[PDB]
Amino acid sequence: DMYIERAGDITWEKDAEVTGNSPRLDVALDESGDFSLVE
Amino acid sequence: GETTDGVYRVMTRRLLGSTQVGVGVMQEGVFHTMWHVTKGAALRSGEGRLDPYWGDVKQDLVSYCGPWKLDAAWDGLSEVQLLAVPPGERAKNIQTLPGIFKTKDGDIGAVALDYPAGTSGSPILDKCGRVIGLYGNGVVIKNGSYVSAITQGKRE
Ligand SMILES: Cc1cn2ccc(C(=O)Nc3ccncc3C)cc2n1
Repeated sequence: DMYIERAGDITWEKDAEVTGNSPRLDVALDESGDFSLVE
Repeated sequence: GETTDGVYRVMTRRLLGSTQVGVGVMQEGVFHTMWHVTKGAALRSGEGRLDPYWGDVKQDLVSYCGPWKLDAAWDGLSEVQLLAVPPGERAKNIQTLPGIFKTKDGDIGAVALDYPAGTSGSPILDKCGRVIGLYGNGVVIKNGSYVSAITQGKRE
């Protein structure tokens, strides 16, 4: 049995840790909602 | 139950101790999460119950108490913030520039940040704090790292 607990407000926060690259990927979406890499 | 706008953890006691199965967004009295977090099960908020209202396994989204309310979209140009809520750790903003998932039915914004599975449903946002969609349904890349889609629903 599942329950929810508040974790924070939803807000843009100036000078967040800035990280992660921005890759362009060819993908397929199956009927079960699973993304997969096309090549 | 608690129906204050914000980001919430999604917990179960069905396994060892209390386990975070993921996260979701409370907005206009509707709870928004990914379908793979709850699998369409009802949720507890205090002694209040949240019933599923709308869901779609292919979009991997579900809404509680009402229709999907989150209609903001990535602008295709600007950086965004993952409001990551990881299991047993304090909510944290992480700023990134989305990648792109190229599909036959068109281009989806994507985020290259790896967090545990129990981070699934963490809200991606724009510079005005609007939820442009959720973290947690994506791909493992040639590296072995995780790339997540900006999964957004439709507002009617
Ligand atoms: C359609 C469907 C079923 N799913 C089940 C699990 C996950 C998942 O937790 N994936 C990750 C793996 C590694 N790092 C982060 C994440 C978010 C995603 C998913 N999508």
